Amino acid sequence: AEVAPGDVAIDGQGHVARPLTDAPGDPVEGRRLMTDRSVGNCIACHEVTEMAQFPGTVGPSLDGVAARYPEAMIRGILVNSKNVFPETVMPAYYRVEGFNRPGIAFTSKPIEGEIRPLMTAGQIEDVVAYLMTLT
Amino acid sequence: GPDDPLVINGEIEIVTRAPTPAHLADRFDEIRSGWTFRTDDTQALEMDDFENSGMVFVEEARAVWDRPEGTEGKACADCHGAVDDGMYGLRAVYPKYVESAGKVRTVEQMINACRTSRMGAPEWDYIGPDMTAMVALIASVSRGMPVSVAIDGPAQSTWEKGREIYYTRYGQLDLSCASCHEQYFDHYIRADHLSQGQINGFPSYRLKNARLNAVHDRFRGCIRDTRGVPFAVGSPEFVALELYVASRGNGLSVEGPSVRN
Ligand code: HEC
Ligand code: HEC
Ligand code: HEC
Repeated sequence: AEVAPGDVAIDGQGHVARPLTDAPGDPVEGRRLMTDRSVGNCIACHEVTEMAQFPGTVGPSLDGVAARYPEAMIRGILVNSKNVFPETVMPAYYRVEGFNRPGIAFTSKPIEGEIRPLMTAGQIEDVVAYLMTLT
Repeated sequence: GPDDPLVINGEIEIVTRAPTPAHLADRFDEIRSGWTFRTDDTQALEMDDFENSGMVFVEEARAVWDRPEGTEGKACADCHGAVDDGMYGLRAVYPKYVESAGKVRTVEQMINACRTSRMGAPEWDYIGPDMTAMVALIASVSRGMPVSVAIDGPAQSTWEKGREIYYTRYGQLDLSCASCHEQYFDHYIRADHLSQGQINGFPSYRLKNARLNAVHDRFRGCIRDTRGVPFAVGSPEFVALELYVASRGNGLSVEGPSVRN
């Protein structure tokens, strides 16, 4: 199954303990999604020494993030980083409402109809699986 | 690097670092040109007009200035004189409140109102090559002059509107101009070195697209790249943001046309 964005259970710390999909997290595919501007765009802000070209320095290096943070905290950061870091510049990847002039990707066009999350449940679990190896 | 002097053609001293304007002193120690955030190779392209590709377009606009256009049979020069004199200082003080309009005007809106109402000529596309090259000419004859846009009086409510927009998060990525340019200036987004997002160097010649880029063009692309809907070029929103962003660099020299990534 999949847990829809509006149906996610988030605790008081912004932690999400249950996965968004029960399909297994592919650590190999999560690595890929992080370099794509069209998906995660994680590199634009974050260093991952493991990936091995021009990572950003807005966000902290993600080396060893699995060693400092619970999986539930890592997923939570990806569902809605603002729950975990208030007023953070990190986009909210599993939010579908509460935006201001959202557009369809980088097309400058207004979204008409429902908002799809920046990443799917499967894409988030792929990326979570991959971050969990950074110990 | 960031602290090396910018002198253009051996003659024009550019103030690239200045005391933060009082309205902004909260946030920065110091305001800086986007030039101070560029590589040495890119920085060098602005040090000589012969090495500055934007100046090719400024040279072509010099001809346009003197060429009669529209049904009235008149050229810019027929009312404004030599461009070096008639446009001197003007890039430094716009956007500004204009009496005949009872509104803050940009340089483009002034250029278009001359074309349509004084020249009998067709409007230029706000961010098209014709407008951007003329605006670059205008800027270039006031290089080394301090940007000094009024933020008070009949300009104030427009300035406040632009201020609101600067700190408003847009798009599905949910970012304001300050998100990146105030909080994270001097950091990297990928290979790009975050500047303070100043407009004193505009129109910019960008190595990315090998052309001149209008202020509202940049602004459009900035909101777009939050995964957002940009305001229209020439809109009251972008006019207001331009006055406000301009005010963020009061004291920096005029640099247009500048060379950037
Ligand atoms: C050729 C396309 C041009 C360009 C690039 C500009 N002008 Fe004119 N100009 C004229 C008058 C009477 C004004 C004042 C208008 C008002 O108060 O509304 C202007 C104004 C401008 C500006 C702003 C100047 C300033 O000092 O603030 C600019 C940037 C500008 N113009 C550029 C008169 C004329 C003409 C009389 C027949 C002609 C032709 C032009 N201008 C042509 C041009
Ligand atoms: C707009 C910038 C931005 C982007 C894009 C971005 N991040 Fe972040 N991220 C941050 C910042 C800044 C922090 C630190 C929290 C803070 O102070 O805001 C952070 C924190 C984190 C953390 C917690 C790490 C720590 O040590 O604090 C993780 C894990 C993380 N990000 C992963 C990701 C992933 C995965 C993506 C892609 C889906 C991503 N980031 C995209 C800016 C960004
Ligand atoms: C996603 C992060 C981000 C946001 C949000 C953002 N920018 Fe930028 N901006 C950049 C990057 C990266 C550059 C290129 C490097 C630099 O800053 O010179 C840039 C460059 C600029 C420049 C060019 C500066 C120069 O010297 O030529 C201007 C002007 C600018 N931005 C204005 C704005 C405005 C106005 C907004 C709000 C609509 C905004 N920015 C929002 C990332 C951002």
